[PDB]
Amino acid sequence: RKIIDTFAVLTPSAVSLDMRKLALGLNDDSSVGENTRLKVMQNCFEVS
Amino acid sequence: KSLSLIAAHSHITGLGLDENLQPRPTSEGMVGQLQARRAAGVILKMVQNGTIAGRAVLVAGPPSTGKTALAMGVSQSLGKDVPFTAIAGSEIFSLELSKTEALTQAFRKSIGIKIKEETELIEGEVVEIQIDRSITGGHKQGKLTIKTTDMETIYELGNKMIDGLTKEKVLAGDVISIDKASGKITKLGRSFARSRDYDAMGADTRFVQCPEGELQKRKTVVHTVSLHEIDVINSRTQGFLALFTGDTGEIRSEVRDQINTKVAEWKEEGKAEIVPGVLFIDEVHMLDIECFSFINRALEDEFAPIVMMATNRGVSKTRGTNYKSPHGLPLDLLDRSIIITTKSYNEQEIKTILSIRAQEEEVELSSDALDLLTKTGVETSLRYSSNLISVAQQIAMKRKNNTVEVEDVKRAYLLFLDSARSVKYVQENESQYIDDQGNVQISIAK
Amino acid sequence: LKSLSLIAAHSHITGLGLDENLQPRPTSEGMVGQLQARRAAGVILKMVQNGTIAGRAVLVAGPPSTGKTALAMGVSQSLGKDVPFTAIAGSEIFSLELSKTEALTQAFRKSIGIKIKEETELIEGEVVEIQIDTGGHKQGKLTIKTTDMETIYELGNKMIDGLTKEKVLAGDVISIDKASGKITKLGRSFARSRDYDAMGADTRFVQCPEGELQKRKTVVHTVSLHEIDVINSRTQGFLALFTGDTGEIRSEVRDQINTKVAEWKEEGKAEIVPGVLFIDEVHMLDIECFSFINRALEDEFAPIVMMATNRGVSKTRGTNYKSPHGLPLDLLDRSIIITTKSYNEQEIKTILSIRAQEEEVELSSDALDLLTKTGVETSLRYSSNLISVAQQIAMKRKNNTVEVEDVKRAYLLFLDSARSVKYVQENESQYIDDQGNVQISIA
Amino acid sequence: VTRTAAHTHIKGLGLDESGVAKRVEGGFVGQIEAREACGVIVDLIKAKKMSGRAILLAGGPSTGKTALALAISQELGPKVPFCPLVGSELYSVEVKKTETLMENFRRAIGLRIKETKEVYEEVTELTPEENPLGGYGKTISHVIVGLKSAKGTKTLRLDPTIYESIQREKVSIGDVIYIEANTGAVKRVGRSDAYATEFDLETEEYVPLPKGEVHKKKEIVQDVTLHDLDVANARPQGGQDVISMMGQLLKPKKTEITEKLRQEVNKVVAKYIDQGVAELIPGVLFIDEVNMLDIEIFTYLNKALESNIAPVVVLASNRGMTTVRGTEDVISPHGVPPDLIDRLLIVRTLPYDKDEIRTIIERRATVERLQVESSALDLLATMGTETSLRYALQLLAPCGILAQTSNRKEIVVNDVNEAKLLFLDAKRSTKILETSANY
Amino acid sequence: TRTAAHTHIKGLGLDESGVAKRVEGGFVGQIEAREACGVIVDLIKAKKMSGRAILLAGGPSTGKTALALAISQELGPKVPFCPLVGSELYSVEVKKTETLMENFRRAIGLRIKETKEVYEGEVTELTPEVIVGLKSAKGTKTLRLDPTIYESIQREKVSIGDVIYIEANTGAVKRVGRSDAYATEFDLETEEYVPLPKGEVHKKKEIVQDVTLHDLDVANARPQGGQDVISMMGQLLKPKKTEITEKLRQEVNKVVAKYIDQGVAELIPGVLFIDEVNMLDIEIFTYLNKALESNIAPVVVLASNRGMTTVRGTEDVISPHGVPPDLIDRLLIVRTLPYDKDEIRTIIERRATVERLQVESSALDLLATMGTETSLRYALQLLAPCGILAQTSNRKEIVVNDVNEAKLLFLDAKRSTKILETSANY
Ligand SMILES: Nc1ncnc2c1ncn2[C@@H]1O[C@H](COP(=O)(O)OP(=O)(O)O)[C@@H](O)[C@H]1O
Ligand SMILES: Nc1ncnc2c1ncn2[C@@H]1O[C@H](COP(=O)(O)OP(=O)(O)O)[C@@H](O)[C@H]1O
Ligand SMILES: Nc1ncnc2c1ncn2[C@@H]1O[C@H](COP(=O)(O)OP(=O)(O)O)[C@@H](O)[C@H]1O
Ligand SMILES: Nc1ncnc2c1ncn2[C@@H]1O[C@H](COP(=O)(O)OP(=O)(O)O)[C@@H](O)[C@H]1O
Ligand SMILES: [Mg+2]
Ligand SMILES: [Mg+2]
Ligand SMILES: [Mg+2]
Ligand SMILES: [Mg+2]
Repeated sequence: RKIIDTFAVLTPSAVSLDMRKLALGLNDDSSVGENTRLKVMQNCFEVS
Repeated sequence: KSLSLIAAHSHITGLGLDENLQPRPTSEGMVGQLQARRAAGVILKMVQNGTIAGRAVLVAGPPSTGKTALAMGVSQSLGKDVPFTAIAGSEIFSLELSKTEALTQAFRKSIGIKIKEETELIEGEVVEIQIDRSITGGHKQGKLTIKTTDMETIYELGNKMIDGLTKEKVLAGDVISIDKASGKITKLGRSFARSRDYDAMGADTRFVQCPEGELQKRKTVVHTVSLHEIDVINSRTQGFLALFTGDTGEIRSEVRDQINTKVAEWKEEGKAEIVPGVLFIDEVHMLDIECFSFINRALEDEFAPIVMMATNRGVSKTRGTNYKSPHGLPLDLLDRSIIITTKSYNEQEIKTILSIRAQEEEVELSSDALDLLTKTGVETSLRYSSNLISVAQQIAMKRKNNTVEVEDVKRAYLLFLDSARSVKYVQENESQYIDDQGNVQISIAK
Repeated sequence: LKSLSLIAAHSHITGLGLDENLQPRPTSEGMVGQLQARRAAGVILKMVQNGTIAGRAVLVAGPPSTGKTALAMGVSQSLGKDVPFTAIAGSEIFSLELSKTEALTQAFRKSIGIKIKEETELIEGEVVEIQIDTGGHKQGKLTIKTTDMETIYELGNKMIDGLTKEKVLAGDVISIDKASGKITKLGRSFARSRDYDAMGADTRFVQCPEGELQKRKTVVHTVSLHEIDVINSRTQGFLALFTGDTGEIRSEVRDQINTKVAEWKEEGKAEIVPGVLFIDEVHMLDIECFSFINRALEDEFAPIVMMATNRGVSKTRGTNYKSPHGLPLDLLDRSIIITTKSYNEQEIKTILSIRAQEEEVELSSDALDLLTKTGVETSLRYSSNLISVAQQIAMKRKNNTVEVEDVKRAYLLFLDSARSVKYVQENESQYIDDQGNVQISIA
Repeated sequence: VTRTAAHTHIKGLGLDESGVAKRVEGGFVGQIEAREACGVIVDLIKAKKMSGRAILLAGGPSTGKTALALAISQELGPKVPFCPLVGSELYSVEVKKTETLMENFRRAIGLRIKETKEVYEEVTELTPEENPLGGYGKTISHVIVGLKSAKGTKTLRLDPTIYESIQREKVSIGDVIYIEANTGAVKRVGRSDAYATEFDLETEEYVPLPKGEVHKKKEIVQDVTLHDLDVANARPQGGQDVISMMGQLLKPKKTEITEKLRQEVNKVVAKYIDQGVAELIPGVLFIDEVNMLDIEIFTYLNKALESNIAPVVVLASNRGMTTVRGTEDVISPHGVPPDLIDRLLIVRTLPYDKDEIRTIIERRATVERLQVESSALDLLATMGTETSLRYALQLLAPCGILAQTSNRKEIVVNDVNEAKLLFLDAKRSTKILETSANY
Repeated sequence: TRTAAHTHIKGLGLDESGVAKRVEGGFVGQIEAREACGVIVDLIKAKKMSGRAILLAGGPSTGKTALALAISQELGPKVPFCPLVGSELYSVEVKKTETLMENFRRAIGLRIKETKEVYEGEVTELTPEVIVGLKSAKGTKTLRLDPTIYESIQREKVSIGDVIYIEANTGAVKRVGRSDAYATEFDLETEEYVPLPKGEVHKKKEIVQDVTLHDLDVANARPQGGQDVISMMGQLLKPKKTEITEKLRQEVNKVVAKYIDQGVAELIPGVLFIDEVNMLDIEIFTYLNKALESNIAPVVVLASNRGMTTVRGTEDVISPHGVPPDLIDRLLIVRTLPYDKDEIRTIIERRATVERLQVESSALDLLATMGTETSLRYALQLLAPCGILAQTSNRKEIVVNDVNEAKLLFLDAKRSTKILETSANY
């Protein structure tokens, strides 16, 4: 923790929104199956 | 839009030709080469016909003979609705797509299909968006008053489109280009009614686009896509990620076969439109024998877009083989294809091209500098003077006078060397720089 | 022809099953000659079947089309089943993700034979019909009604809440382990076939087994140890048995498995089964492969390899020097040689007739003798193709017999190699050299 | 809206039962011996009686090897499988090329399978309700579900799994389904038109009301090769948790097919054909530009031809006394080693003639729907006879372009000479490149 | 402090007419190279044209890379100089051409003004279904968490008494820590005590964080939301650089065009660098031959020097500087002359002054003699060793003994070669 805390200052420069939910498959609109989105967000809730 | 300030190749806009397929001596920048421009017009009529396939033509001859100018003129002269593939053959190698996969991707991208889809709309100022509860008798009493300038009308939501409006948080009064088979309602902003509202002072903050068309009308929307998008859709359930990032992943053959059948029957059913474009490639002498066999079979194939292939070098070594043949290509493909030779320029067309370059760069030249540039270019090459004009203009600013005078071109000539100057300078310094062995005699004395 | 197999160039030859005397016959199982070769092959096959001595080697030489691949296939057929045969060619070891050395090691690991036995226990016929007197499972005893014994089984903390596990209507045949095991459904009953019109994919109907319940069942498996290596390669290494992403198996797993098989053999739970290796045309292989095998073929588990090639004085791939047979002296020292001989007329005609029988093809005297002449001046394979093409001609000629007509039509319309070379040399004008020298011009 | 590329002018060999050819038929003119041999070979192929046959033909460029290949492919019909791919495609990246050659042999062999299936389909009514018979909470195992369809309604209950399938489809009372009873799952036709119009808008399709009686039954016949089965078995098809979605989102790569899978697929296909489900057909393999292959393939094929399931292959090399690509001293006719030619025979595909070439040009004019004059046709044919037919073939279309720009529908000597001037050939480039100061 | 052979150069020294002084800001002679560099500097300062490149040819220690650093430090901070060597273009997971275009896209600077806001406050409640009731110094507002960012909030162990720096536009959450208001919880509490942030929770600022073309390329190609769990999967599934194709290139061109036409943004060009193009193979030369024939390729400089040597990637292409003839014919040559005795004197003098070496007159002259006798670099590498030797041999100045000890200790290539022809073993 002491080796991971202080130096964490670097910030990646550019980010574009709506490019991660479009990649995981969880969203309000995707070509992948919709039978997982609820259980997938529950996993995200409680996946260590 | 299309941010590109200037280039040595941004000086031609649309080429120039006539209905007789005859060249224009000053055809919108590019000049001379009557055979080249007539052949360009012949190929233009060929591609407008859209009735032949598997044709390969070789732009032979010495380099600098307007070959890139010819390609650019053809590309800008054919017009829109026909995307091209103008990529040099050097970057065919990749760490994600094999040579066969890359060639197949190029070939399938060269041939396009337009698709007309009879999508719908519901346009009009939706002044209110009421979402009633899911009553048992009627599962959704959702009021929403879409009305254009022509009429006043109300509608009803079928318990599916409530979040379609507000997938992104928008309000009512938004022109909605709704699609029945989409589920993603697109809001165009704000809209107007034809009412004066209340009696006291008001009607403030209303200046937007008002709906103009009918409340509903069919739209046969046309979309143009290449085989790349369709194939990446076939390979993976999500295809936009690989279209953007670029990690398709060498899709398999039965996909291409089923797409072939599907496109054939779609054309037969009157739903799609075939657009058989033409592929452009460069540095064919550098191409390798496996690519030679690939194109050899492709030419004999029933589906093959026309080919614009050129070898700048003449009688050069054939890459991928142990033997050298004319054009860097063996006689098999050489006889299979057709040949158009290209010869060099005289000085006057260089002068005209440089004058066009100058007036494109909106610089007040003086004709003495132009004459010096013409002499320097004709002595060595066109590109020499094409850069000399710009550097002399820079020197013109550096001496605080707008006109490009003699001393600007003279300083440009003396400062930056020439190919003959460089070779003379290095052959007299055979023991001063790094050489074959790398022997550098830094020792000026002793 | 259990599988979709159609026909072989040598399908008549299935087994080097020499007689009890092992003295070769002028004709046997369709093969003719190879007398000393067949005797040595029988000796080698018996030595392999011994299953007590490892690290042997035999080399095969001679011009091709002499039944060498047929020889190996007949040896494999005479070895029977339960002995998987390593079908690997020379051009299969230069793989991308598998280096040649450990690829050969994997081939040997597949080549080994082993047997494994195991014993388990189950209960059969449990037509249960639970009925108890909510939750809690007060007085948790279940009726069990199979063909032999129909009683009530008492349960405990693990079953009174294990019967509420696998929630069923208790009108079906079920299995439980009397050795403290779980509950598994084997299907419903025929009375349950009619209750639902379209039974779900899970629901199948099987009769109550006609017998008792406590079944102590023994099972036997024949799985190569490399399969176990793939299984235990990762935490869940079951998907990789067929995909092929082994990944250059480390030697620590190899020696651990060797120790395990040794201790299980000493325990009697496992016993070995001999294996063979065979690759055709060993000459077109790297000198590194020969160097590796010359050491790896004397290990404790060293199945014999069926070396075979036909080249002459050439260079071992991976070197520069001239070598015997295109093979190193080290490999040409720790082995024994099998050689073939030029064909004679009698076996040529007999083999042609046997092939025609295998192809359901009738050959008369004139066609047989003419094709024997072709197969003696040329090789026999040309006549083996010509019998097929001539039978096609005949059945297009509204007859089944093959005679001078179809054979002569084939001879005119199919070219011999020597005359093909003569035609090439006399019409080189239309041909192309390395430098692309082609005379496209005609006039 | 048509495109003809050096073909579509050929539709068959044009033979008879007695091996009699036709001088001008099926887009083929001449080649009596080649047509006879091809007819005999295809007659042998149609019987499905053999496997692993091979043949090499010696034919120069433009002599008609590709035309013969296309004609023979069309002889067996669309249903007979074929996969003629370029000889330079063997050298792949993600899989060793011998494995690719095995994969192509697996693809080539064909088969015809079939299956009969039933299916039920809106929903008339609905009545949901077994006993736990123990400590279980309850036991739900039967629900009466309506089935409207069009021609008669037949409601029926089945295993509860069909009920959970009904909830999985999330279908209302006025919603039509399509439930194949073989699995008990749901295939969704969509919503219905009867209980529809509950609102003025609906993104979900109303969907036409199903037509016919509800207890639908049918049979399907599909011709599928084995490599599709292999690749389908290789990857997972279902799943609900993270592994399935990540694997499907993952991009599969070409791998090596194990021989144990070959044994398994042979066993299962034999079991299915023995029940009458599938019928057997062999395949056809063709490779062009074969002389560029290396000696290791040329010698592995020596044993690969002995494969008992390998279909008929056709071998095509155009060169002569050439060394196999990668051979220091293995020089052979057509770049194929003698130990390989000892397993097949030789055909001779020769170039064309004067009347033959002029008829070829005229027929290409016909398929290109352009009118050709006698003088221009004869000039094209003659200069093809001296140098090359393909020159005239590639000049036909631009000459038609010139004629159209001249507002005429025929080629005149002017058009052909203008195309000759504006478009050179190989021969004129054999004596012009040397005098080029700039390369 | 530390000095590594540079930082002595501090500009060309061009006057109002672009003419540099003789020895100013670390410079010696080479008026041709200085004048050509000044001309290129003026052309770049024009900021109108693009797609042109030059090479400067000179031997070792001729000031080529020195002039490159001079032009770099002359251009200034905002306009970037891109240094790259022929060994750099040999990448691992992507092809060399794509690497060259990545360098080209990141070369051009693009001043942009995008917007960021941050929610920062003390949490008051959380309502699972999401509420995060951030309480700042004067504001207490409750956002809604999307399920993904709700999970990220859950993993942040944030409870009553915690402040988080959760950005508004990116959305990622960075907890500030336990509230300083609840400092009376434990006299030795582990968590840091941070007070309630000033202003409203939804603090808004105007930022000038610019973007290079590669930056906004990786923004959508590989999204980097960061702290949220779904952002972790997004940056974990494809953490590397993917082969961006021309389609995304055109999409990016449209996006940057609309952003620059929004008005606040602007464009500035840049300079790229290549050293020793002689080692480059024919493939990259041929590809760049058709790549410079475009409208976007920015300015690059070449530094190479070879005689009649075969171009790498070929076997028969013999040309000066190891450059293929076509590239030479389409590229501008700048000449450099060998350094002279007086130039060597001044070079050693300045290199002693920067290294805080008060080398006296005769020592400087003798060092110049060695510089003129074997090589400039041989004399230059001895300034620090001779000073340290005199320091160990108790001499503030550098007597001839120190330089003789250096010349018998640290030999040059010529003396080692003289040794090498007389040896029983290599
Ligand atoms: N006829 C021409 N008219 C105008 N510009 C030309 C002409 N020929 C060449 N150029 C210029 O030269 C560049 C292309 O060089 P080019 O002569 O096509 O070389 P190559 O013939 O070897 O392809 C273009 O940027 C163009 O501006
Ligand atoms: N003794 C024999 N009896 C019957 N047929 C034989 C005999 N010897 C050879 N043949 C035939 O000759 C062919 C020999 O081919 P083979 O030697 O296996 O090829 P390779 O030399 O490539 O291994 C077989 O197809 C077989 O039908
Ligand atoms: N005998 C023939 N009759 C009609 N057309 C032919 C004949 N031979 C060749 N052609 C035509 O010539 C064109 C080129 O033939 P090509 O495939 O190059 O022959 P090859 O495969 O021998 O090189 C083909 O499109 C084909 O239609
Ligand atoms: N004009 C100059 N003024 C000061 N130092 C210079 C000058 N030219 C070269 N040098 C020094 O000589 C060394 C070599 O110069 P550099 O341009 O980096 O490489 P090269 O000249 O060998 O291509 C550098 O370390 C630099 O400090
Ligand atoms: Mg050019
Ligand atoms: Mg071909
Ligand atoms: Mg063999
Ligand atoms: Mg330098």
